[PDB]
Amino acid sequence: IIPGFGGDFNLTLLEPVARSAIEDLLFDKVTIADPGYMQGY
Amino acid sequence: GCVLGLVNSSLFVEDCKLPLGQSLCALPDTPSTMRLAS
Repeated sequence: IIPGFGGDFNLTLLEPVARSAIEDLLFDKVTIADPGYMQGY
Repeated sequence: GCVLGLVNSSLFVEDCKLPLGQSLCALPDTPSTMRLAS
């Protein structure tokens, strides 16, 4: 995967650098309260 | 040993050492023969 992956075709599915922008945004707009493992206690 | 949670056994064994594993947690595979976290 290269940052200019599909030239004339803008792709927001790339990795910001690992959880591409659309994945991150999808996880943000959902309301989840997961316990930080190593820290939940 | 608290990579994901505190575990009381030898850890940080050779990184690339879990192609397949018991899978104690999300990441570590616990290959014994101890020698967990890989």
